Amino acid sequence: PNNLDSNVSQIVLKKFLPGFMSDLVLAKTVDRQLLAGEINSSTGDSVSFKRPH
Amino acid sequence: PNNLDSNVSQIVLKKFLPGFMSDLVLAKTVDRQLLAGEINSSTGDSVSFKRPH
Repeated sequence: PNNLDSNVSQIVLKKFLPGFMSDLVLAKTVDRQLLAGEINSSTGDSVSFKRPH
Repeated sequence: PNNLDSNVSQIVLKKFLPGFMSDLVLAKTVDRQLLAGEINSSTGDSVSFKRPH
C-alpha cells in the first residue's frame, strides 16, 4: 500500500510532433530566377520583360 | 515600319532641380544674447527683466 505519486512530477517533454504540410510543387517548379531582385524601390508597382522576335 | 518603343523604358533620373528660397534678416538683427538659456526647467514657462526708474 505505498502511495508514491507525490514524489514525482508530470513532465511535458521539450519536443514537438510533426505537422501536416502542403507539398508546394508549383512553387518549386516555376521559374524563380528571372524575377529575383527585379522589383525594388526604383521600379514602382510593376515591371516588364522582352518578348523574343 | 519598325516599332521599337517596347524595347526601352521611361526613366526618371535620380536628380532634383533647385527650389525657391527666402532670406532670413529679422532673426539675425533682433536681440539674441539677452534671452539665451534663460527659460529652463528651474524657471517654469516665463521670465522677466527690469524696466528703468
